[PDB]
Amino acid sequence: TFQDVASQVFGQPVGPDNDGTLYIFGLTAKYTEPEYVDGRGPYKSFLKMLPSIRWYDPEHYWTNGSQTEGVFKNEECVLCHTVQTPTIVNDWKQSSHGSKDIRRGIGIKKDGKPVEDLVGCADCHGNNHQKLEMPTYKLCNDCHPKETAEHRAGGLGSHTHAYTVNVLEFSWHVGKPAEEVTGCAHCHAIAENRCSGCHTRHKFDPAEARKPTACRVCHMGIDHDEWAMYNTSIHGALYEAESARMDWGKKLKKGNYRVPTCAYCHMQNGDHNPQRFGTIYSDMGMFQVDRGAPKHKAKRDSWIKLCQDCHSPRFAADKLKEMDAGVNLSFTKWREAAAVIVGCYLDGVVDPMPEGSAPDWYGHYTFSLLPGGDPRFYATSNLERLGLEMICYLTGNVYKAYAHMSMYNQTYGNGSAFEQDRKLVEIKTEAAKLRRFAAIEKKIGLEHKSADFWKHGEYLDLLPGWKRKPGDVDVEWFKRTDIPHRANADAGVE
Amino acid sequence: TFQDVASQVFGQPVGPDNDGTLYIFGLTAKYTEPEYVDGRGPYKSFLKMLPSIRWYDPEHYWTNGSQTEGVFKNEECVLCHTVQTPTIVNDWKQSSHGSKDIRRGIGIKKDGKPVEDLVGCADCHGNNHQKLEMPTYKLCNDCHPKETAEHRAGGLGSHTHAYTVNVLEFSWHVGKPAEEVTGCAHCHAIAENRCSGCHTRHKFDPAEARKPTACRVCHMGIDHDEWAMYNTSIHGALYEAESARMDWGKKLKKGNYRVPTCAYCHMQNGDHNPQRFGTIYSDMGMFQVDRGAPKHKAKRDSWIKLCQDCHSPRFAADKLKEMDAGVNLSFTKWREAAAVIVGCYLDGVVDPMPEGSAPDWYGHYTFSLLPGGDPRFYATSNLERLGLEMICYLTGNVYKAYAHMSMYNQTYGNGSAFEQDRKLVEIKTEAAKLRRFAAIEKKIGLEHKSADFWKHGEYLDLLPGWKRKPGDVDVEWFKRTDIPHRANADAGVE
Amino acid sequence: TFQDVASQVFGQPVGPDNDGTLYIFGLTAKYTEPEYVDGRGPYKSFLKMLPSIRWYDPEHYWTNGSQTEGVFKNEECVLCHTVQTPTIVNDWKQSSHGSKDIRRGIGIKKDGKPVEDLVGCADCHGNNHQKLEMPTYKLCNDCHPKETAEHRAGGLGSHTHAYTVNVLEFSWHVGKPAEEVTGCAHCHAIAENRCSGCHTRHKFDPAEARKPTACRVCHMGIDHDEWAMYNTSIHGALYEAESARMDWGKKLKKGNYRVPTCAYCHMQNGDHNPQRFGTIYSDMGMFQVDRGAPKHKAKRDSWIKLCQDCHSPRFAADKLKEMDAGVNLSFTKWREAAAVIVGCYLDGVVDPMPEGSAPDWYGHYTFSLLPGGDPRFYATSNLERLGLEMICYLTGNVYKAYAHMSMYNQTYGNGSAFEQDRKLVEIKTEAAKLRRFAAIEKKIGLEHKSADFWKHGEYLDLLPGWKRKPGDVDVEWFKRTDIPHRANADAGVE
Ligand code: HEC
Ligand code: HEC
Ligand code: HEC
Ligand code: HEC
Ligand code: HEC
Ligand code: HEC
Ligand code: HEC
Ligand code: HEC
Ligand code: HEC
Ligand code: HEC
Ligand code: HEC
Ligand code: HEC
Ligand code: HEC
Repeated sequence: TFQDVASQVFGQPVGPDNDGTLYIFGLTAKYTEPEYVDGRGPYKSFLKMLPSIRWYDPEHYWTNGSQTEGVFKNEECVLCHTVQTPTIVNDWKQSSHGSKDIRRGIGIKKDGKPVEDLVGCADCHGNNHQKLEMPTYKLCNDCHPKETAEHRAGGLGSHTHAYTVNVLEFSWHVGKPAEEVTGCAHCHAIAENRCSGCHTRHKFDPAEARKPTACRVCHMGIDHDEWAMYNTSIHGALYEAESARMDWGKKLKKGNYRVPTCAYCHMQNGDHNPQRFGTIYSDMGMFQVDRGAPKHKAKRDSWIKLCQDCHSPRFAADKLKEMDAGVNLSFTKWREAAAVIVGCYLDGVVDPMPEGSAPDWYGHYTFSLLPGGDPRFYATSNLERLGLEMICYLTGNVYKAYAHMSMYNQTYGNGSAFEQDRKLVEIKTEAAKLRRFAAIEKKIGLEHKSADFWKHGEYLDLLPGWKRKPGDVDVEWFKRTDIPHRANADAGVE
Repeated sequence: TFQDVASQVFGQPVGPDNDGTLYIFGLTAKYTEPEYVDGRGPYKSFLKMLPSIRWYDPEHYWTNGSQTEGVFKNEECVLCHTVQTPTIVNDWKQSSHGSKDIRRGIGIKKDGKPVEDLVGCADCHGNNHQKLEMPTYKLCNDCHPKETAEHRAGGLGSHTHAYTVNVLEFSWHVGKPAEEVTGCAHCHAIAENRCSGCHTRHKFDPAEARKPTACRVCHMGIDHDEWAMYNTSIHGALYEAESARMDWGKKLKKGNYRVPTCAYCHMQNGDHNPQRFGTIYSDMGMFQVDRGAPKHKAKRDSWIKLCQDCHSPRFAADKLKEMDAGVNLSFTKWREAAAVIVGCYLDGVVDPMPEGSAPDWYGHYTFSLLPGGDPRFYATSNLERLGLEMICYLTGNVYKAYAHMSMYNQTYGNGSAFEQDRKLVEIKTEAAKLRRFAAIEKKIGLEHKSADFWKHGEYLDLLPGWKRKPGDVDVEWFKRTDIPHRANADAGVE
Repeated sequence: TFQDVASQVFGQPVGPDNDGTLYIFGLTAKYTEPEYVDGRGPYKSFLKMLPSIRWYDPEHYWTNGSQTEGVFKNEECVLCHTVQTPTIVNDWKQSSHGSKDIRRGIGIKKDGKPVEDLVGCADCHGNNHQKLEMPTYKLCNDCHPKETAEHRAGGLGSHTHAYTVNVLEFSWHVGKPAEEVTGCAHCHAIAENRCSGCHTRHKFDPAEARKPTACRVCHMGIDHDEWAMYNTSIHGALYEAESARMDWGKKLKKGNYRVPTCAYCHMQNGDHNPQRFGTIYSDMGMFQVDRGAPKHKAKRDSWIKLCQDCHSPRFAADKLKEMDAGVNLSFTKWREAAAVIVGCYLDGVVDPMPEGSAPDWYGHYTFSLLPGGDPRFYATSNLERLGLEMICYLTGNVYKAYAHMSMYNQTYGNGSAFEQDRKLVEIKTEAAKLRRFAAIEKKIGLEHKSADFWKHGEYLDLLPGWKRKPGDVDVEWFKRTDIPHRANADAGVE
């Protein structure tokens, strides 16, 4: 093994990664599995989670783990936790739940009756310290049914199904070791199962939720993303300029704000179903659609009217037309790139071919840009990786750059037209190299066999694609009509 | 076509991109041209703009597009727009134009007479709602001649000619479909034609203009740029630390600020010609010049004295000498890279050679690093792309990192020495691959022909290089002496 | 030369880079050495510094350079500098040193006696303007012995030895021209030799030092780093949300803060030896260690208790276990990558082989991933560069992403699992190309010789590896036991 050789060269014994030894460049450590619990969803036969899933899907995983015993009153919760977890108490004392002086007389009710007392630690977590509860939106619904019903009103691609569908059914999550993608589970699960993603516990302050910081921890990246798209627009620059002195205590409403934030435009008038204002779900802009077409007029008009809070509607209309035009141009480059990549596959010059790689997460040796394949950036060919990057990392983000008025990210920036250009050159470069090698090998009669490292290795060998077998899919999950579903190749049903 | 094949594989009909259909990965959609208007400048015979250029070059493109009819008084503008575009009115009411209580008695005059009344919507836009005006600096000049004259005093590479010259004459803009580069036109045109780039409409607040946020929406990137260079210096960190509590109402003046901002150093004492403090124009640091040489002493001394607002002049002098030294070292790596790239061209081993690519925007098949060629990151070879990245994205930004005291971006960061190192390896890697292929093909007698995808494709076919013909340049534009010009290969004149 | 040819093509004379000429793309300029002074440390025989090192290692390099003569009283320092360097005086007047009204009666003493007077310019810099002093922590120790002793209590990898060891002994610094790495010397030297890195001169405000801005100018990057890791966690988002209105005047203490900052967690209770709270030094996470192993329990428990200021200890424990699991998974990908890269070397297919490159900074032609080699991103093969990037830029930062609770940077972001994936594909791609070339060349009988540009060039020729000779190491430095040392190949001792 690599570890055995490295052990003799660097003079450090081989051992398990988890024993506490400081391994020199990690060279002689052997991978050990962390403790797992079973994952939920249609791939439950092999999907794993780390036990810390208890906090994010508590209905299915939460158990008692406290060493403190007793049945306590609310005031006892506060007195002790003032010493034991002081900031939780400080947050709670600065919240409407724990302070009547900041209440606005909203008219909150539980079981038809007004909630006039403080809402304490015990009211949300329980009175028995050995049977403490870790809540979800189901608790909040007792007293905030409107916000909860909206939070639960989204379709696929919204907070509503972020975890239940888009973690448990998603290829990139199910195809990887659980501990590699813990952050995916939690980011998506906080969005779905909690009410603290925007207004954090334990202050639960709406003023905090109106700030772009309420969204950007999740809405960033693929490198750049809507955070960078917003922050590099003039709206984002004005947010930075005015944040410290503007009145964040004002409701999200026409005329209450000079500078628009994520919440202002997407949680219009406090609507807790922010997805619904979108024209149409486009798989993060990977699917091409002209939002200015006659069939989408009601949606376009609604956006124009939102912009009219602070602008001429003609100006707004022009800007959204620039989006449509910019998006349509961006897809010519993706189609150019796709032709080159698929062309290489049809000619059999891709190295490795699907047969030379580890099997995909379905357990098949299928080209990733075919229907039934798994588009990905890992455990695949360079050509396939670059293709996925073109469509996901770049083409989708061009739409986001136009949607958020980032002149820079539309053009020179990350996720831009010019990044698409450069990626197209990279793809053509790979393709050209592949074709020059194949042409030479053909002519001189060399029989090329793709290297073993495309197929086997310490990480590649951990992939679940190796252990897929017939009948390992819970197709009853996919038969459910109460949630939407991803169109996975092994779904087994409609 | 690609669309036809994809249509049969994915089961979605081919169609135009603009009909509103949600196209699966955009695979079966066909590119349609957006509505265009003719562009201005020396390439007016084929340059196009989207119609939204009306807002940014209104003198040449603005037309009535309102549905509201009438001739109104100022107070009528305000009453109705309070409902129709509330934030504009709120901004205006919080501006000196719309509120006497915040005026400073500057002594503003129009046609020799003092402006003592409110300056309302009608005073800037007109009284007739069917003949509304969209202004430029020409309006502001009526009452603010000093600021306007300075705004118009810059040379090439300043706000003064950002659009008129550096959009309308620039290869990367004229060589691309209009809708791909809308953001370029607007970013550059806002800088040139407007007075709202730093102090935004409709508050027009100088305190806002003093903040780095007044500059960073435009002065960012190539990936990193002067924003990142400033933000990652100790000055930038202190700006973030002190922004919320410092007094931004103070004039840009020696002793009024602890933390220097872009405006402080470049709009010294409120000068609206920020380019003039620069030692010399260097094409964004792509041209090498030692700013510490005896011939530039007056400029260096002026910078040292600016720094002396808050520092020892000896310290400042040392720091600017570090810039000079760091810059000069950076150019050894670019010259190393250029030798390798040009060497490959001279040996004819570049794939594709210029003849194998689409023609450049001049309509020629010329190597991009020759005089008369078009240095670019798109529609070119990987080797040429990497070269352009070395000089533009990296070498120029090394200067910016030193100029703005970013220890990190000088060394490990984006646009740094170490990024130059890595790019040099990438260039040598490409060169080495090209030479190994050519050596093999020579010896075995394979006649390599560069792939068709370097030349043709859905995006490449839209490029204006294909439709260039003799006599399509307005050389009278280039003959103008009232504006500077870019030294374009097809200029036809001096 | 390149310059001579370029001179004839572009029509600009060859000349020295430093004469002030504006060189077109820098093509015809010739590199000149800047003025140097000798560097300190074990490579003093050839290590150079720019003379500006005077400010950062003043004990060894500071000299008089003032034109102002006289012996002055404190009040005279202030009166004149109010005109000459106004912000220094403004800072000083707003500091406890210069204003009794903001003193807290800490009980500061010098030579056993209470310091009750103002501490003026002369008290820190001297009274004679021709013998002015540029201080280090040695000055501050006179009145602040506790903070200084802690600042000096760190081991290797802390502020305490940042410059003395990790600049003067480090391969990447000693192997490069001085002016390329000025920023390295200063960043590391400010951390070691000064007391102004966090609370800047001349205000020396602890409230400023508590902010993340006190750390991020140095603690950023390798592209992303702990700044990005912190800023993209929910803690970082809350810092941005609350910074403008929170009370930064509160001591770093349990219950004084809702949002934790770098200082809060690493300078626990004002401890000026922030390294000591770390479990173990791991060379920036390049060495693999399971911080959750039984042997590290005291450290893990201490972190859990720190988190318990604001959280359940069970939650904190789970989060740190996610770190351990995530880190261990990350090292499988590095070991996979290392096997591929070393495998290529063992098979002799790396282009260039070490013999085809310039010598490393030791003066040897050694493969960079061997013991005694120099792991690097510059002046090496693409395969070796990509390897260094995998372990340093990526694998180390995965640990940082988990340590700072950045769900995004653990997974999709910079320095993440998915970036590791992509880098692994890049490495395998390079390896596969190298093996396909070698297999062809073998079969057709082509004797490949690696290109000259891997070995010689304008930058490569400046490297100190060329001028290394026996007996050029000051091994007495490495024999010192009062400082730690790097395990350099040419150390000559234990
Ligand atoms: C009833 C028993 C409650 C439950 C369970 C939860 N909340 Fe609540 N909430 C409650 C009251 C009586 C109040 C004050 C209403 C008033 O008249 O002002 C609140 C208020 C909030 C708000 C607004 C906070 C503010 O504006 O400062 C938030 C955002 C909020 N509550 C959130 C919230 C969440 C996420 C809950 C589940 C975990 C939750 N509440 C439960 C009553 C009750
Ligand atoms: C971000 C996407 C949010 C999520 C997820 C949740 N809330 Fe929210 N909340 C959000 C903002 C931006 C605001 C202010 C909106 C406004 O109109 O300005 C709020 C407000 C609240 C309130 C106060 C309502 C009141 O009448 O003033 C409550 C009670 C509240 N939110 C409840 C709540 C619950 C129960 C949620 C999950 C189950 C929840 N919110 C999620 C931001 C977002
Ligand atoms: C108003 C000025 C906006 C602000 C400020 C923010 N966004 Fe936005 N977003 C805006 C529009 C007009 C669009 C296009 C919608 C269309 O149907 O035309 C978008 C789109 C997005 C999306 C995707 C929505 C989808 O495709 O349906 C997301 C996820 C998104 N926006 C998020 C986002 C965040 C987090 C913001 C702050 C950082 C933000 N937006 C600001 C308009 C506005
Ligand atoms: C929070 C820090 C995120 C992490 C970690 C990952 N995802 Fe994500 N995801 C996030 C956002 C805000 C978006 C919405 C973008 C929008 O414009 O819609 C997404 C979207 C997805 C999707 C949809 C993909 C598609 O079909 O278009 C999927 C299925 C998804 N995310 C899953 C997922 C998983 C499991 C990840 C790691 C394996 C991953 N995401 C990381 C936020 C975040
Ligand atoms: C005369 C008819 C005006 C025209 C046309 C424009 N402005 Fe003006 N401006 C005008 C007055 C009377 C004032 C107040 C002067 C006073 O005594 O304080 C101003 C002020 C400004 C300022 C400063 C704002 C402030 O400090 O709060 C700005 C930055 C400004 N004006 C900008 C500006 C621009 C960009 C214009 C063109 C679009 C413009 N003004 C036109 C009078 C008149
Ligand atoms: C950024 C590059 C700017 C552009 C473009 C314009 N202005 Fe400006 N303006 C700028 C700043 C940083 C400040 C404050 C400078 C200071 O001394 O502190 C200002 C100020 C104004 C003022 C007020 C002048 C007064 O006497 O107090 C006015 C009237 C104004 N600016 C006018 C103006 C006009 C007409 C411009 C374009 C035609 C314009 N500014 C552009 C920042 C920048
Ligand atoms: C003073 C401390 C500065 C601050 C703060 C900002 N910049 Fe700067 N800039 C500074 C100098 C000393 C230099 C070099 C000028 C030379 O002649 O020596 C620069 C250079 C630039 C440039 C290029 C100018 C040119 O080449 O002539 C630009 C475009 C620039 N600076 C922009 C910029 C911005 C937008 C800033 C804030 C984000 C900023 N600078 C801060 C000094 C100072
Ligand atoms: C605003 C978001 C920008 C976008 C979009 C683009 N450009 Fe730009 N440009 C911008 C800045 C602030 C700078 C000045 C940098 C400095 O140090 O001088 C520039 C510079 C240019 C130049 C000069 C190039 C040279 O010869 O050195 C050109 C000709 C130019 N910019 C044109 C241009 C076009 C048309 C773009 C898209 C096709 C592009 N820029 C994008 C700001 C921004
Ligand atoms: C001790 C408490 C000091 C007092 C009181 C003053 N200065 Fe200072 N200064 C001090 C140190 C530790 C340093 C070295 C840099 C660092 O950050 O550690 C300095 C440096 C200077 C400089 C040179 C650097 C610069 O920014 O230009 C000068 C010109 C200087 N200080 C001036 C000076 C004046 C005039 C003072 C009285 C108002 C003064 N200093 C007080 C620490 C101390
Ligand atoms: C004695 C002669 C001093 C020397 C030399 C330095 N400092 Fe000092 N410092 C001194 C006093 C009398 C005070 C005020 C104590 C009080 O009772 O409040 C201070 C205070 C500071 C602090 C705290 C500042 C504050 O809270 O606002 C800082 C951070 C500080 N001093 C830093 C510092 C540094 C870095 C020095 C070396 C360059 C230094 N001091 C020297 C007395 C003396
Ligand atoms: C960042 C890593 C720092 C360095 C390097 C130095 N100091 Fe510091 N200092 C730091 C912070 C975050 C704080 C506040 C800590 C708190 O408990 O909240 C301080 C505080 C000071 C004080 C005030 C102590 C008092 O009793 O209130 C002084 C006098 C001070 N620091 C001195 C000092 C000196 C002499 C240092 C270098 C020699 C130094 N500090 C370095 C941040 C950091
Ligand atoms: C508490 C919530 C933290 C905040 C806020 C910051 N960091 Fe941190 N850091 C934290 C821990 C629990 C760890 C792992 C330590 C271990 O032994 O378990 C880290 C680690 C780092 C490191 C490396 C330390 C080492 O390996 O021993 C550095 C250099 C670091 N942290 C820096 C850093 C900075 C600059 C921060 C703000 C931007 C920051 N940390 C915030 C916990 C906490
Ligand atoms: C400030 C802007 C930096 C620059 C410039 C460079 N380094 Fe650095 N370095 C910095 C930080 C905050 C860290 C600590 C990270 C942690 O988690 O420990 C480091 C670390 C190093 C090390 C340790 C490498 C190892 O053996 O693991 C070395 C030897 C080092 N830095 C040296 C160094 C040199 C000389 C650089 C340029 C040649 C370089 N660093 C740049 C901060 C910064």
